[PDB]
Amino acid sequence: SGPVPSRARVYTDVNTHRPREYWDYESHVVEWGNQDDYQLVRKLGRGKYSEVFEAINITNNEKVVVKILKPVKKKKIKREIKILENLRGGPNIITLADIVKDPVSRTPALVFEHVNNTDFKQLYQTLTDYDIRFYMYEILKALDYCHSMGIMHRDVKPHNVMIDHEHRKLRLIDWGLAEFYHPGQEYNVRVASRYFKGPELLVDYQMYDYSLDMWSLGCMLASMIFRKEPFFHGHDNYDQLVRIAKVLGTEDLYDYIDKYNIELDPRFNDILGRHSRKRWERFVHSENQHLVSPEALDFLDKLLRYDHQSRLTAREAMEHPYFYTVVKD
Ligand SMILES: Cc1ccc(N/C=C2\C(=O)CCc3c2oc2c(Cl)c(Cl)c(O)cc32)cc1
Repeated sequence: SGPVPSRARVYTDVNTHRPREYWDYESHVVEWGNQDDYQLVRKLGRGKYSEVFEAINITNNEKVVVKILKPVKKKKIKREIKILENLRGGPNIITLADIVKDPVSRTPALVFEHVNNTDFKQLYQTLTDYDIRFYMYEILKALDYCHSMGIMHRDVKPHNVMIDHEHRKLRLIDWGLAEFYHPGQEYNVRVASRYFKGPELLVDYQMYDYSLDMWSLGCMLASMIFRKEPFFHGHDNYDQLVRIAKVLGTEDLYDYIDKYNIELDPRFNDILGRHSRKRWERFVHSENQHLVSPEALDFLDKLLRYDHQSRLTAREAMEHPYFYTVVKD
């Protein structure tokens, strides 16, 4: 009969109550700036869909970041632009400051506020228990905001969380995979980085929602408090689900696919095995025990669940006792 449908348990119908133009990004008209306002300083990184540069606004000597988009699809470029404009001003959302036409690539170049980011490989080795809770709360503010605005990020990972640790500033970046949530819509499962893909993606269940980001966030939390980055270190997309199953167990995985009438890829028949769920104390050792608390493990347990409908929402996560000790603004 096919898979059972699913829908978000929060912010379900936010987009159908909005003007069509809010989410119909294919009809958006880009307002262009002057590309010669910015001088490229150095390349910061390259990805599948863009190259990113540190730059200077030569009109005021202000440092910015320029993201030159690769030619991809008028849809995906307009999608990222529309989402960045819809979310601009939200808590810990990276601010899109300008859009110009790059003369070399002949594609849009997005100009962002500059964040003096600490490399996450280096930064995660120094985070205290309080820092992890503090920055997790800051990420949750960004996630609840974009979810409340009908948008899922779909690429939550350490690389996409810029942190100025000297000034304790955090920004959620790279909205190139973000998408508007429409109930009943089937989405491409080829999103997120492998280590942060939710089980819904790994079992090819397309009717997912905001809760995908909360799984990715749980993967980040596990890597931080246990000091193992990434936590689920699969060699490919299939081994990725096996890695998750060796921790969460196979019985809850089969209950998950049974509930949604999902059929597993038969390739898993010879590699999945039979695994009990593990208690989190197995991953606690003398080198990370100062980052682990009963509150942290309860919170992690409520994020890392196979059933996307059972995971904490971002708002619910901010209510968790794990954050009782964090001073809020
Ligand atoms: C490989 C690859 C693909 C896509 C992306 N997209 C990056 C960014 C944005 O989408 C938001 C702005 C922003 C981006 O990267 C930044 C970095 Cl690295 C620093 Cl340091 C910063 O201050 C700001 C940003 C980056 C890298």
